[PDB]
Amino acid sequence: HAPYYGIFKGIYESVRLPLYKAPESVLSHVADMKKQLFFLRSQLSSRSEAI
Amino acid sequence: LQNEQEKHQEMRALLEKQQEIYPHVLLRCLSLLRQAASELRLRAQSDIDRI
Amino acid sequence: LYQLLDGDNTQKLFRTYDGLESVAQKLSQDIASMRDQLEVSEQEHSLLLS
Repeated sequence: HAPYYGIFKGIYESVRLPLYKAPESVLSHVADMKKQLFFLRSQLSSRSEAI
Repeated sequence: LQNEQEKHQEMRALLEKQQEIYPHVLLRCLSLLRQAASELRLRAQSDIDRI
Repeated sequence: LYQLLDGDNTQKLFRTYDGLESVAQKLSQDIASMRDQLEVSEQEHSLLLS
């Protein structure tokens, strides 16, 4: 019933963060996702070069 | 779980290395066979058989 | 959170919660899109090897 629950529920689902997780984990998780994106880009570039 | 994730990343790195080396080795084999077919069988040996 | 997702210090004068959810969805889509590209690239590579 908290005023911002509906909005943040939507944000958790968008970043694939489970609802049972502590709210303090949201920024760390998003940071890791960005890290993963960088890694995937690097892998794609390496593979494209190898091909 | 953390250990298995680290193992996964290591294995992935090894797999990528092997996928990089394997096509080059195939190309070297193909190059040798091409030499045997074009320079030895169609040219050198064919001339010998005729004479 | 908005700064972490948008990267661009573009001092947007007005940050909305709807905008925040959209930028978060984009990151997830970018990761999904990158994984799909990698998979395609892996198929291309596999075809070449075959």
